[PDB]
Order: sequence, then C-alpha cells, then structure tokens
Amino acid sequence: ANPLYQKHIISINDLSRDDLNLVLATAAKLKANPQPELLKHKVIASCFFEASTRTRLSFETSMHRLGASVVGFSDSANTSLGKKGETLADTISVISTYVDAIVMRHPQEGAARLATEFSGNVPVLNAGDGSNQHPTQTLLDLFTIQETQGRLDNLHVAMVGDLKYGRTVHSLTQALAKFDGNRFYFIAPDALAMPQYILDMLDEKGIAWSLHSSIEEVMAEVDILYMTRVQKERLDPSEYANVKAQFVLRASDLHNAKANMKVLHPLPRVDEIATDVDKTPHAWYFQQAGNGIFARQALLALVLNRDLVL
Amino acid sequence: ANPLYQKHIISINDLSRDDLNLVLATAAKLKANPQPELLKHKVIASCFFEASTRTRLSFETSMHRLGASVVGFSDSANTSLGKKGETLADTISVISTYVDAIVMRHPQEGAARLATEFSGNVPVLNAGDGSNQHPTQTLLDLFTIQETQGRLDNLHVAMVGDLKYGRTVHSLTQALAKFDGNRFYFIAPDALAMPQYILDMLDEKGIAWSLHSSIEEVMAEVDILYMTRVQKERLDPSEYANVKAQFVLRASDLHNAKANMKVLHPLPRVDEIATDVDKTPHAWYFQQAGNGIFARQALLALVLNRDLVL
Amino acid sequence: ANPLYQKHIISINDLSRDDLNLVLATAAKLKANPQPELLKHKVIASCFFEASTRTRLSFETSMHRLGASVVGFSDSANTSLGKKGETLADTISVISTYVDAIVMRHPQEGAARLATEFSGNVPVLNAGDGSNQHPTQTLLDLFTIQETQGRLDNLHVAMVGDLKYGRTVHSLTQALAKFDGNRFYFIAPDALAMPQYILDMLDEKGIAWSLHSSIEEVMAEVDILYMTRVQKERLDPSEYANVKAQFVLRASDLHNAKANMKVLHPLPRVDEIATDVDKTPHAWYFQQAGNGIFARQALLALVLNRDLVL
Amino acid sequence: EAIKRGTVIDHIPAQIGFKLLSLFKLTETDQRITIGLNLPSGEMGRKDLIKIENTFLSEDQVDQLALYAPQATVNRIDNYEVVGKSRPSLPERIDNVLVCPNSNCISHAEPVSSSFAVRKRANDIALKCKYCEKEFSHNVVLAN
Amino acid sequence: AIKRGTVIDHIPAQIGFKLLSLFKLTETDQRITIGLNLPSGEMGRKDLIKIENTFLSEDQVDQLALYAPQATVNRIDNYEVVGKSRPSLPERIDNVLVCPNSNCISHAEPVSSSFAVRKRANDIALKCKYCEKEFSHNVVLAN
Ligand SMILES: O=c1ccn([C@@H]2O[C@H](COP(=O)(O)OP(=O)(O)OP(=O)(O)O)[C@@H](O)[C@H]2O)c(=O)[nH]1
Ligand SMILES: O=c1ccn([C@@H]2O[C@H](COP(=O)(O)OP(=O)(O)OP(=O)(O)O)[C@@H](O)[C@H]2O)c(=O)[nH]1
Ligand SMILES: O=c1ccn([C@@H]2O[C@H](COP(=O)(O)OP(=O)(O)OP(=O)(O)O)[C@@H](O)[C@H]2O)c(=O)[nH]1
Ligand SMILES: O=c1ccn([C@@H]2O[C@H](COP(=O)(O)OP(=O)(O)OP(=O)(O)O)[C@@H](O)[C@H]2O)c(=O)[nH]1
Ligand SMILES: O=C(O)C[C@H](NC(=O)CP(=O)(O)O)C(=O)O
Ligand SMILES: O=C(O)C[C@H](NC(=O)CP(=O)(O)O)C(=O)O
Ligand SMILES: O=C(O)C[C@H](NC(=O)CP(=O)(O)O)C(=O)O
Ligand SMILES: [Mg+2]
Ligand SMILES: [Zn+2]
Ligand SMILES: [Zn+2]
Repeated sequence: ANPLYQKHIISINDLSRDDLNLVLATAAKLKANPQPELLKHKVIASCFFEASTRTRLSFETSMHRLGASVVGFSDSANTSLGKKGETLADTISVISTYVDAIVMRHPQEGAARLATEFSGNVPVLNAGDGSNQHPTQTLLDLFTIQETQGRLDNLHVAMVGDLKYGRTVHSLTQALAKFDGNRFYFIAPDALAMPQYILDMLDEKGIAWSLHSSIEEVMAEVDILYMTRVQKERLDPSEYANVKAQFVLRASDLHNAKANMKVLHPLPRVDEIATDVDKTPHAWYFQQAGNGIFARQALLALVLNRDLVL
Repeated sequence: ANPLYQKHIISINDLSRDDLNLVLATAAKLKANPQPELLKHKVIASCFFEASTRTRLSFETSMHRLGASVVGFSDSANTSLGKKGETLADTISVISTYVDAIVMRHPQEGAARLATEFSGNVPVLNAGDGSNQHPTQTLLDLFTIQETQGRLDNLHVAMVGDLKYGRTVHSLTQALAKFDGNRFYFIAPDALAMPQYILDMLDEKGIAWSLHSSIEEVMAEVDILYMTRVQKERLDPSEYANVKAQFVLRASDLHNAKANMKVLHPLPRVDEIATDVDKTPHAWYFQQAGNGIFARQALLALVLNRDLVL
Repeated sequence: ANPLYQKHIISINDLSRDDLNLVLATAAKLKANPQPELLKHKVIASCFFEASTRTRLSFETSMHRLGASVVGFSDSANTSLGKKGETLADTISVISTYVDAIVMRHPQEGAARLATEFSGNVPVLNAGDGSNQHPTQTLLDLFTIQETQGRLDNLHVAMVGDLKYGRTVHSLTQALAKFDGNRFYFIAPDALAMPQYILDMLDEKGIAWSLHSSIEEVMAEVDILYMTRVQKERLDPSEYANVKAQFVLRASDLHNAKANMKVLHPLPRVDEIATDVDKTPHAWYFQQAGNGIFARQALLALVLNRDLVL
Repeated sequence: EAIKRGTVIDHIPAQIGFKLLSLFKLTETDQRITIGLNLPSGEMGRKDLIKIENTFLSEDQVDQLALYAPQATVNRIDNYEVVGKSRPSLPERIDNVLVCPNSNCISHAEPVSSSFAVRKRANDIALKCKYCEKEFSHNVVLAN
Repeated sequence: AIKRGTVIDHIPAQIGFKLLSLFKLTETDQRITIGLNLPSGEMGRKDLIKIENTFLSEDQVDQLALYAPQATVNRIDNYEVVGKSRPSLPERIDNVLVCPNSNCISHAEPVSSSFAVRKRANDIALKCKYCEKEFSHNVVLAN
C-alpha cells in the first residue's frame, strides 16, 4: 500500500517531507488525468461543526470528481449532538459504522485527534480543529507555492496577521520547516504572535526567522506573502483590540515586489487585502483556493485507494 | 453550440422569444425521453441564501436525473459569508473554481447579476434575487400554460396578489409580452401594484392591460388565473396593511369559469387559495410545481451541453 | 446672596477655590447642627438616567433631612423619553416647570450642561455626565480629605485605576489644583491614563505630578490614596484587556504607609480593594460615602437659600 | 481668461456649473481651473463656464453632461486654438457617480461600481439599475 | 477684476472648492469668478474666489480662519480695494463643527454645536461646550 493508505490526517507535525511530496505528486497527476471513478462505491462523511465555504465545498467537490458519494452536515444544530446532548465520541462511534472516511471541522482543538480514538478503521481527515491544525490547507498551499515558485526549498516566506490563532500558519510553517533553507518573516501584533512551540521547532532545525512590524521591510525580499484573517471567533475578550486588521495590503504596497512573488491568503479576507490587489499579477489567493480541488482529490485518493495513482 | 450554451440565466428581460421556446422544446423531449447521463461528470453548486422548497429541491432533483453531482448550502449561516464576514463577490470567486454551474437564490435584488461579474466562465442561474427576477419560475410557468392551453399567444391572463414584490410576475409578464396578442388583468392592492417598468414595457409593445378590484369581473374571460402570495418578508413596515391576502379564491368563485381555464400559483400559498379549490378541475398549481423538473432539466441541458438535445 | 445661590453646578472648572471652601464650611456646620426645615416647601427632581446607589440615595436623603420633597426616576425606561421618543431637551423643559432644582445623572458627557439651556431659572446639579464631571463627588472627597488631613494644600495624593473614564478624578484633580503645593501621583494602565487636558492644566499652574507603575513606589509618601473602579460600562471594546483591576490594594501593602494616610474610593469597588483593607485604620471609603450627606446638604442649602446663618 | 491647452465647457445653464464640479470631481487635480458663474450670454441670458487646462474629455465623458447641461458646448483647445467643438448627446449608461435608491439592491453591500441604463421617458429621463433592474426618474437618483 | 464685492485670495490648494460648498457661495445670482491651482509668488499654488456685490457674513469670516489661516479677504468698492485683512480668528465657533467625541450629548439633541478655540505651536485646540473635551482642529475638521 502507498504510505498514506488508511491513514488519519490530523496534524502536519505527524507527517514527513515524503508524505507531503506524495500528495503533491498525486495532485499533479489527477489534474493532468482525472480518474472520475477512482472512488466509486465509497461513501464519505462531511462533518462540519463550525462554518466553512472553501474547505467543505472543495472537499465535497473532490469526492464527486472521483465518484464517491457524500453524507454529513454543515451545522451541528440538527444532529443528535446539537439537540439531544450527545458526545462527540458517540457521534464518531456511530458514523464510523456508516462510511469509508470522515472529513471533520470542529471549533475545539483536538477534536480530530479525538475522533481518531473512536473511529476504528475509518480514517479521519482534519478539516480544521479550533486554532490548532489545518493540514489540508497546508497541502493546497504547498501545491500553490510549488506551482508559482517552482520549488519548496530556499524561499523567503512572510506570514502576516493573526499567527497565534491561525491554524493555517501553524500547519504551513511546520510543513515548510521540513524543507531546506526556507526563511520566515512573522508580521503580527504582539498579542497574536506565532506560538512558542513553532519557534522552538524552527530553532531546533536552525531555520532563520525574525519578527517585523511592517510589510514594507520585507516586501523586497519575499517570494510568498501569506496574509491571514484575524480569528475573531477564537479571540479572548482581552484581545479585542486586534479585531481590526493591523496590516492592510494594497496595490501600491507592491511597488518593490519581486516579479515572481505571489500574495496568498487561505481566505476569507476582511480588509487585510484591499480589492485593488485582485487585479495585480501578484494576487493568487483565488488560484490558491482552486488548487484546493487538486490537493484534496489527491489526499482522498491516497487515503482511500491502496495503489499509487499514475 | 445551441444559443443558450454557457449562458448566464439572470433575467427574462435578457432573453428572447426564441430562447424561451428552445427551453420548452427541450423540456418536451427530455420528458418523453430521459437522458440520465447527459450531465455525467458535472458538479453543480446549489447556493440558496434565502428559503426554498420547490425551487431548490426540483433543481437538485433535475441535476440528479441528468447524472450531475451537487454541492452547496440551503442556508448562508454556516458559510464563511455567514460567520466570518466574507463578501458575496469573494464567495462567488472561490466557488466558481470548483463547479461547472452556479444556481443561486439571494434576498438582495441584483445578486445573480453580481455573481456573473466574478464567476469567470462559470454560468450563473438565478433561482431568484430579492423581488426582481425569477426566470426559471417563468420557464416552468410557460411550460404549464402551454401544456394546458395549447399555446402561448392570444391568452387572457390575470395576475392576482402582490405584484410589486412578486419576482414571479415580473419575469412572467415580461415573457408573455414577448408573444403575440396576450391580454393582462392586474388584481392587486394599490400599495402592491405592478411596477411602472413592466407597464411601460407593455405600452411600448401595444399590449392590452387593465386594473381590476375583484377576481369576479374577469373570471368569465380568463384562460390563466395566476395567484400569488403577499411577499411579507420583502414588505416595508409601512405596507403592513397588505400582509393578509386581499383576494381569496374559493371553489364557488369558479362557477363562471371557462372549462379550459387553469388556476396557477408559484407557491407556497397562504390563504389566497382555499383548500376546496384543490379538488376542482381548474386547480393546476401542483401540476405546475411538477413541471419545474422538466423546465429545469431542459435549462441545465442547454446551458451545460453544447449540442441541442433530441 | 451667597455666591452659589441659584447657580448651576455642572463642572469643577466653573468653581473657584472660595466656592469650594464655602460648601465645605457649610457642610461642617450642618454636620454640627442640622437645619431640618431649611428647604421646607421645596420640591426637587432626582433624575437618574444611569445607575446609582450612593449618589442618588445620599442626594435624596439630604433633601429629606432639609425638609424638601423629592420627585423623579432612577431609570429612564418608563419616562416618555424611554417609550415615546422624547428628547432630553423637552424632558428638561417640562420638569423645570414643576420643581425648584434638578439633580441629574446621565450616560452622555454634556447632558447636565445641555439641561441648563432648557431649565430656565431652575438650577441643575450634575450628579455625573458620562465620563466627564462628577462635582458633588469632589465636594464630599474634599470634605473628607479636609477632615482627615486638616488641610487641602501641600498634600501628596495618589490616584489609582481607571483615570481616563473616572469622572471622579477629573473633577477631583481640578479641585485640588485650585489649592497650593499639592503633589499628584498617577498610577494607571496606559490605555486608561489621566487625559492630557488634565495634565496640561497641572503644567500651567506649575503643579508636580508623576506616573508610577505600582502603588508601593509611593506608599510611604502619600497622605491620600484614592482608588478607582474600572469603568467597564464606558470602555471601548478595544480596551477590554483593562476590564480587570490592574492594581489591587491589600492590607499587607500598607506596612510602610504614613500613619495619617487614608484610603479613599468613590465606590463601588470591584476587586481593586481587598476586603482585608476594611478593618485597617487606613480604610475610609465608607466614612467618605457617609460624608455625601453633609456635602450634598450644603450644596442644596447654598443653591436654594439666599443666605443662611450658622 | 484664455487657456493654451485643455477643455472649455461653455454654455452651462445657471446653477449647474457647481454641480458638475461636485459630481464629476473636476476640481480633484493640480491643473489650473477657471470658473465663471452667472455670466451674461444672450444666447442663454445667464450661463456658467468651466475651463480646465491640459485635460481632455472623451465623447462619453462629454455625453455624461447631457443629463445636466444638454445644450452645453465642449471646446477642445490646443495651442490657443479651438481644435474641436462637440455637444453632449444622451448616453446609454451612467456609471460610478450615482447611487441606486433601492435600499435592497446588492450594489450597496458589495464592491461593485454603480451603473444605470439611460432612457428617454416622456419628458423625463429614466434610469434602470444594472443590478436590481428597478427604474427611477433621474431626479430621485442621488450621487456618490 | 470686479467693481464691488469680495476677493478671497491666498486660499491654499484644494481648499477653494470646499469654501464654495460650505458657505453656499454659488447659491447666488451674483457673478462669480474662481481660479483653482493658480501660480502664487508667496505660496506656489493657490485658490482664488471673486464675488460681485457681495460680502461675507461675520459667521463666514470667522469660520474662514480655521479653514484657511493665511487667506486674505479683500473688500472692493468702485474698482478699488477698500478693506484688506487676514480674517480674525474668534474664540467661539457655532453650528458648523461636529464634536469627535461620539458619546457627546451634542449628537443626539437639538442644540447647535459650539467650541472654544485657542493655542499655537501647531494645531489649534477646540473645546466642546458640552463634553468639555478638547481636540486638535485637525481631528474636528475631519468632521
Ligand atoms: O475666460 C472668460 C471669462 C469670462 N467670459 C465672459 O463670458 C461672457 C460672455 O462671453 P462670450 O465670449 O461667451 O460671448 P458670447 O456671445 O459668445 O456668449 P454666447 O452667445 O456664446 O453664450 C462675458 O461676460 C465674458 O466676460 C468668457 O467668455 N471667458
Ligand atoms: O485659447 C483659447 C481659445 C478659446 N478659449 C475659450 O473657448 C471658449 C469658446 O471659444 P469660441 O471662440 O469658439 O467661442 P465662440 O463664441 O466663438 O463660439 P461658441 O462656442 O460660443 O458658439 C471661450 O470661452 C474662450 O474663452 C480659451 O479659453 N482659450
Ligand atoms: O479693482 C480690483 C482690485 C483688485 N482685485 C483683486 O483683489 C485681489 C487683491 O488685490 P491686490 O492685487 O491689490 O493685492 P496685492 O496682490 O497687490 O497684494 P497681496 O494681497 O497679494 O499681498 C487681486 O487678486 C485682484 O484679483 C479686483 O478684483 N479688483
Ligand atoms: O481673476 C483672476 C484670474 C486669474 N488670476 C491669476 O492669478 C495669478 C496670480 O495673480 P496675482 O495678482 O495674485 O499675483 P501675485 O504675485 O500677487 O501672487 P501672490 O504672491 O500674491 O500670491 C496670475 O498668474 C493670474 O493668472 C488672477 O490673479 N485673477
Ligand atoms: O478562517 C480562516 O481565516 C482561515 C481558514 N479558512 C478556510 O479554511 C476557508 P473556509 O472556512 O471557507 O473553509 C480556516 O482556518 O478556517
Ligand atoms: O415566494 C413566492 O411566493 C413565489 C416564489 N416561490 C417559489 O419559488 C417556491 P420556493 O420558495 O419553495 O422555491 C418565490 O419568489 O420564491
Ligand atoms: O462609578 C464609579 O466607579 C465612580 C462613581 N461612583 C458613584 O458616584 C457612586 P454611585 O454610582 O453608587 O452613585 C461614578 O462616577 O458614578
Ligand atoms: Mg498678491
Ligand atoms: Zn439597484
Ligand atoms: Zn462634545
């Protein structure tokens, strides 16, 4: 079986550089040559306990492009967990007797890991667990960085905005740190800084990183400018000063930008990216969202189909 | 390609008499001869930002009868537009990188037209935008009028109820006005009258229309009695006197009705049609709802399949 | 007539040193021998548009100890301003045809000032207007300081807590600055610092003030330690990190205090003063409250009587 | 006084010259502008006049004036010379400057530019919103 | 060159158009001449407004000191300058200004705004008659 067959996909921290490349290599192939029936006779649960547009709809679209059926909910309010007091554990215990894989998003950190302890032989794919991990975001992100830079090694990467609560940048930083010679610029209000467990991990691998108070400092040297939304629904009331985007990228900020540089954003954006950026050749957040289809197809393929696709 | 291939379907005002007949002709054919795989390998978004029973379920049913897959939501509250502040434009910008067509209903007028400006080459089908247009309602309505009258020309058509806010009658009146010699009776409280842009359009084509204060005046001469619901969720608080149906059709009102005449209603009805009407041979609102399948199949076929069906 | 007869009492900024000494001398006398019939045949409005325990109850008790009657409300929700949309202006315009004086507290800065523009010959007494001024609080504060310290000049005064929104310390700092050689110590979080307009006034009069990040820095130095509550009902959401008392006074922090030092607090306290302070000889916030009676009696007698002999 | 190069908008009816400055944001430039209000004309009696240096108006831009000053004359000037004269003709559309009066139109909530179809209706000018498709008299459709 | 009326000279660039709106100057039948972005000996660029048979209200001249401190007001009679002065700054400004304190009572109630004006260094301070707060005329004139 391929290395990822029947595997839980919970945290980038559990995956190796080889696993990530495997996903990417499979994504390339299916994009070039769709296999509309690879997952025929699979039924897959799509269980979203907090809000989603991109992650849920692209996952479900991926399932249909590969021929799988889909069941689930986009809202927990009409599940028996929502109305009758049922635990998440019992919820996973019954659903795992129905389907071939469980895609789940949840507002509490650790939820995906928990489901893993009740799902038997049914793989769980983490579509995001509180402010912890978002591994499939990282997969599409890597695919996008690869697509536009030609490599994943020796890059200058700025991450801007809410780094404390961004499950996106927790996962992505851990992933890039598995590759050689990448450099990090972290642009956050002090209250929403990148957590210490990420920084320690970087120091352990001798990876270079530094803090900056503006985008303009690093604009000249960045290959990837990764903008994020302030995670207001995760914020403590004591952190309410940071609700407003502290850094707003506009088209004029891009004057000194390298021709190769792309602006990425896991979306949705509020105002951290002004609309005038949309038309500039650096804007790639929509192309990025679209790459979600290829990354998520690949992931489903590898988890549910024992043989390497080709 | 057929005239409607890859076209946006936003407003009846953008379509010609030939386009409408094309839909109807295709509907006839697929009803006679279902093509369960015509849209195999299509994935289609069903995006409903306000409530629906008939329009959403019949559209999705149409998609499945033709072999397409379906993704979407029936409620905006768990999209990233609902919880994280995302614009409709950004919502359409990402979804249009997933699917082959977007069916959308929205509470603001113009929403479908907007999506069209962000959806690239992905066609948008308007399942209703505020009190503006409801083009697929008009398609099924025309199919129904055709089915029961044998023609779409030279008919006596009464429209009753809330004409100001009825997207149904905005679309339908514009459509019938594209055919020859039809006559209109408008039966509305003054506060919810047919808007002036519809009346002007009729005057320009020299079409006959008049206002009436009761159903009974016109009962003798009508071929189609098109009843509507007061659109209370669209009403200004200053128009709250009209919440209650001003005109209630009952079985006894139908004594002087032509044998050929049908009672139509886009549904849901509140009390504007008493239940005793249901059993009379003039009642055709349920048959009408059922024709939604054939009109919507046809539309999907023409928009997503380059060749004329036969 | 006495200098305060028929005068509005809106802001300490409009009062002279002599005016304040007059209220204090008058208060001392009324505490010594009561004038239970001094305001006989007077009717006074007590209009509280936001919450109060000490200010409204001491005001009304003071009115009764002087023989006046009281009308009013402690909540605006059942006035015509609360249910029928009446302006504050019209409200003052009618009430001033009824009563001999108006005591008012209101959530908006300026409300008392505005009231004087509609109350004609009827005096207005500001019981607090938003985070602006609290002149009667300052009258009792000065009286208490005078009582315990024997003087109002050459004092070392520390004010602690929410100095930005504390209308208590705006009025009190202004009053103490009309006396000679007082020294101020401001101990506040940055986000809730003493406003610049108060500081500028201190600079213009050549009065020494300094900023300190802890109470202990000044404990050995102070004659008056004036604690305040965080004004949560006035914070901007951006200031929610300051909701909790930053400085907490406990009995153990008083080991190096001057023997004559008194701890004041206009009240209510939340957690900024621990209950183990209450039994120490430095606690004086309840005796201070108690003194509201004599300062408010004094103010009322001076405003409504041409002169008194005592 | 006379300009060497740019546009002169002559024969603006009275009380309109100032609206045109406000609406099309004509004063948002470093270019020298000269304005005459309430000038005698004889052809009109009273008129307004706007001269803008080193600035030119396309036929479409000239057309947007038809809503407000239909009998105006737009003179293109180069080298102290009138090198072209044109008159506002009613345009098909008016974009950006107006605001749809339907409160429930998607144009208010979203990052799009306003847009109306222009038609002659009776002795009035009717504007049809591209988005909500409702139609209004130009009089009741505000700017911004 | 007018015969009788007012010439507001040395108006800073981009201010000339504001004064036109704010003082409703163009709401007259009186002949008006306006030069925007004119070359200036002492300013480089300036705006200029001429109004025939018309003079400013004290209300209008008082407000002018805030908007354009360096502007000159010329009163002409019989083709000749008769009064020429820099507009004298008052100490109270009524009606035109809006307190930037959102919790000020002046926002909810039928009273005219009013501010006390003073200070040099850079900005000038406006003190609200109601809330007593003081602001830089920069923050206030960003109404
Ligand atoms: O630069 C300027 C300044 C002022 N004026 C002033 O405009 C007014 C008329 O000057 P005109 O040149 O427009 O006369 P006219 O006969 O051509 O007018 P029409 O019939 O075309 O309408 C006069 O008052 C003149 O001083 C200009 O024409 N140009
Ligand atoms: O070099 C120039 C030439 C012309 N102009 C300005 O062009 C405007 C029109 O120039 P015209 O000379 O064409 O006016 P006109 O009266 O002869 O013709 P009508 O348009 O009135 O029918 C005049 O107002 C003039 O001031 C300049 O400002 N500078
Ligand atoms: O008869 C006149 C005189 C003067 N003015 C107008 O009055 C304005 C000022 O009149 P001045 O032209 O006499 O002032 P000045 O430049 O000599 O000196 P400064 O004020 O610049 O220090 C000028 O801009 C002119 O246009 C008239 O309109 N008519
Ligand atoms: O009516 C008008 C129209 C235009 N102008 C134009 O204004 C420009 C300046 O005309 P000025 O008369 O103001 O020159 P100035 O040296 O006095 O300037 P200051 O130092 O006082 O600031 C001139 O170049 C002229 O073209 C007028 O003065 N008056
Ligand atoms: O919410 C974000 O800002 C980043 C990220 N966003 C997404 O995954 C896009 P969506 O919520 O539409 O699926 C997330 O963590 O949920
Ligand atoms: O709501 C109506 O009365 C008419 C019309 N009704 C429908 O389309 C039926 P439904 O809302 O169940 O899809 C509409 O405009 O939505
Ligand atoms: O509320 C405070 O903390 C200080 C001060 N407190 C009082 O006046 C006491 P009370 O609200 O019980 O009348 C005030 O400004 O209202
Ligand atoms: Mg000069
Ligand atoms: Zn509109
Ligand atoms: Zn104020």
